[PDB]
Amino acid sequence: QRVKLGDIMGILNKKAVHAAEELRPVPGIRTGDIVQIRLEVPENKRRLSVYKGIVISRQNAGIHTTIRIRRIIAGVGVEIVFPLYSPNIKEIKVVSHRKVRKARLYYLRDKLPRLSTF
Amino acid sequence: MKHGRKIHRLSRPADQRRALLRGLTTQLLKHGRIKTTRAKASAMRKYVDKMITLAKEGSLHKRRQALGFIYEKQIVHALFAEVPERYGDRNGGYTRIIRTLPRRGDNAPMAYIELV
Amino acid sequence: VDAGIGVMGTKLGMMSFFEEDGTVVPVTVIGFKEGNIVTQVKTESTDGYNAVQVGYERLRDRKLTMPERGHLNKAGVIPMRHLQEFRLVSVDDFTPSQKLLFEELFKEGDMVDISGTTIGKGFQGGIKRHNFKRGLMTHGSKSHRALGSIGAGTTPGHVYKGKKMPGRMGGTKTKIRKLKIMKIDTDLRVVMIKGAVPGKPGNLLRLAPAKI
Amino acid sequence: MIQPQTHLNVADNSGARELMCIRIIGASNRRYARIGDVIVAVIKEAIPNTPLERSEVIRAVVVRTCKELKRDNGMIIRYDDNAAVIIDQEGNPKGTRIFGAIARELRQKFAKIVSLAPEVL
Amino acid sequence: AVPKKRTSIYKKRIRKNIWKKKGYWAALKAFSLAKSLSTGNSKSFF
RNA sequence: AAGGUCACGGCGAGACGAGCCGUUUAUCAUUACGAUAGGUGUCAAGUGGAAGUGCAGUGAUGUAUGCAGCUGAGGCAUCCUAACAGACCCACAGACUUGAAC
RNA sequence: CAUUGAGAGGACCUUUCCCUAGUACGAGAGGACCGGGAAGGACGCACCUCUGGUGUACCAGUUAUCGUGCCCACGGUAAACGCUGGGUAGCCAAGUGCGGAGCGGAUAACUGCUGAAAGCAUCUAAGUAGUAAGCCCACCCCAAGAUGAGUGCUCUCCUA
RNA sequence: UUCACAUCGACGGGAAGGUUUGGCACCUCGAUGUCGGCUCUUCGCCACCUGGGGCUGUAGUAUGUUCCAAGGGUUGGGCUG
RNA sequence: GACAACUCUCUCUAAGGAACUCGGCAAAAUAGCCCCGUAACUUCGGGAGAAGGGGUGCCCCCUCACAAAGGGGGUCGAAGU
Repeated sequence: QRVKLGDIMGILNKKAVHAAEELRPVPGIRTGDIVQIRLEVPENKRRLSVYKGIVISRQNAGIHTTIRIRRIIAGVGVEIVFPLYSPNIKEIKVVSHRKVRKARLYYLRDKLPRLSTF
Repeated sequence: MKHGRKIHRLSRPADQRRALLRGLTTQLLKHGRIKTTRAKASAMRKYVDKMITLAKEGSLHKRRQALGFIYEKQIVHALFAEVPERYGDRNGGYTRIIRTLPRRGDNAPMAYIELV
Repeated sequence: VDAGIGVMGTKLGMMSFFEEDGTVVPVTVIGFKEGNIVTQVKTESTDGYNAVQVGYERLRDRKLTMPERGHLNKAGVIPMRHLQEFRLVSVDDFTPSQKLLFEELFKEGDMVDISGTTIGKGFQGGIKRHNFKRGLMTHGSKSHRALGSIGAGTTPGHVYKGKKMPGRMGGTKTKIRKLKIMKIDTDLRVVMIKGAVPGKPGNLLRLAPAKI
Repeated sequence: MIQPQTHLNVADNSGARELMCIRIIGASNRRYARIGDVIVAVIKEAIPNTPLERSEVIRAVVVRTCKELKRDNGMIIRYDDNAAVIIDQEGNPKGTRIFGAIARELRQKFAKIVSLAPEVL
Repeated sequence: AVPKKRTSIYKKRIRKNIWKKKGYWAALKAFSLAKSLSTGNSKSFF
């Protein structure tokens, strides 16, 4: 049997992530990818919001392994930070892969927007 | 506040502190004993241990790592072509910090490094 | 005085607990190296008040003096590094011998106030201890960040005491109040206590229901 | 994060084109105005035929702001352009068409704003 | 910034005494190092 | 003597004194205590595709081996190195009065 | 070691909405402070889960040049690191968590209750009730150098 | 509107303050460094705002005034030294 | 040796960009070589590098002198004096 060690926190984080993974399967997202999020919202009577965009970066930290995501809307640069294991994402889907040579595209913000139209 | 920062830094600025560690480890791997103030002893301890283990795995890439760190050219070839016999299965903890009397002139704590 | 007896745990990092509703809440994580055991109880007659003395962090006998081990031994308990008593409204019903308690209780009292030695920031200055301001950084100015004035002229003739000089900032214990408990796991004997509690992970952390 | 000297865009076709924020209304803080608040914008320049001319102090809303923006679910929307929408203090805007997305939460106070957006998000 | 008036002999003797004495405490340390350096098992002083 | 202090290894402690935790057969064994710093081994994490060789290219350059490679003051494991040797302060029952019980 | 706490200190702050209720009140216009509920604001105490700043440990692009014999790969140098991107820990905040309380006792202004001096009256002379962010305790942090130096459960030795 | 005192109070009178402008010139010319800002105080009230109350020419919502109240609070700017 | 506060010599700073202030003082920001264009005024010399805009790194190719430079194509970084 045995007993859990003093540095338990890592194990706790791993368990939650595991449960989230079991509940939903998420393909690995790598800086560059071009995802759609189908996202459950409280009352909207359809409440499957769509969020296309480029994954600017990935802040992997346990149950907050989060993606920020840039897409152009009517004229302005929307830039969101979804978590992955959030029990509210109905599902993610990785569409393309722009093949960028970097790890965190903050330049893609303030270039010309013809680059960031999903 | 220091809290958390664990880079042993010497009395010197960044550049010159690098240079002091590289030269000083070179001369350790050359002679085997050395006499430095205690602080320099600790700071050595880390890096020279890195070089030793870097020689424990004598592939080209690593050899070029070490070729880039240490100044003296041939102490490297002697070193990695010599140690994976010396430190076969010693497995970490290579130095030894046998210390000694202070330094008339500063009463600066002074220590005396080995390789064992 | 406190409302009820409390326990003492240890700060173990933080994280987020995704509430099944889908809201994100930070939490910290409380842990017990060794279990809290009562090691005394003092009455209003034999002694001056009422309180129960719990202990934490069992340790080897060496680490610990003779007066200690004698004190621990008299009550017939295991060793224990830390040792503090909760003064309690004089209603004590405790056998001072190893009434190992538990969190069968804090889940009911869903608001807990903890006492933690904060972390220590050396000898901090005026601008940060007391939230002063600072003079202009340009415009010929020559006193940035300095404590500025002190007092008035001849009359006060000195500096009113309790003036806000600089000095040592952290290091003294502090409460935190009405901080609510949250889903707990008895198999791991861990607490997932919302909020942010005094101290970098690994200091002792008293933990006792509120005093509303 | 709107200090009192920022140039906002406008998100509508009310007639303004940019406008200085003066000393926000409501929250007594005013050293910081964020989404869903109101500000006293004096127009800077406008399309030159509009009943909102050079330097007409007016009251407006913030609808986009470059600083982060927390939510409940734990996402953070941050646009690139600080933007406003000229308002009346009893409801609806006075520009009919609205540009760009807005935040859905300000619905619970600004319903008429949100209904006219092309992306409520 | 400039002292008003010279101190007594009294006070000064107090502080000089604290100086020297501050030297007192730091001998018995060296005397421990001596009384241990008299040949014995130890890893110091090659 | 109980306890200390120093020394020795260091810290989420610290201007220096302070504090706090160590100080090795550093367990071994049937559910918590004896890893303190380093080194090592591994994992988180960061950056982001190493070197060499091959292929495609006239050449810049790409491409495969390859989330590889360098990082690894964070997490555990590991006695490999260092807590060796010591030394010092600390005492003998806590003057004088009545009171009380046996 | 655990501690009572005389004393001392910080904090008990403030707006807008909704229910009460369009009720009472008003010809209507307008439109209740009796009490609840939420959001704030300044402030205060904290904390790194998130978002970020810096991070001269670190990784990567790259300019000029010198050195490693040479190409490749590296190293040095450019008031501290050449200039730039990215960043764990730490420390920070524009981030996050919480906080100003059933509080209870005396009161000031004021409203009183019984009631003579004064065979009416009067809150007062006897005695009592209510009641203010103001006072005291409570809250939170020190605290027996409180020389008035407290308390108790353990130790330590009576061999000279 | 009538009604001296809800409110303003002519004509004249009696005080407290000590901070304006002053009167003396007593200390200080072997020297007591000025105005205004910055930072940081702390205290007073005769109270501006928040707590409670009378009276109101107070229907309510606003008030107007006084009474106890210094625990707190007492913005950001443009112009001028 | 340690690495408190704080003064100086410096680097960076999220969102705003003079709101600071006696005054944008001091910082930061442009900047080189080619190429387009260059106004009000004027003593008709000047203004004028006005203003403002664009390319520029390496490789391959042939031309214009055929010493440079330019034209075409490619490749790389977020960023090419």
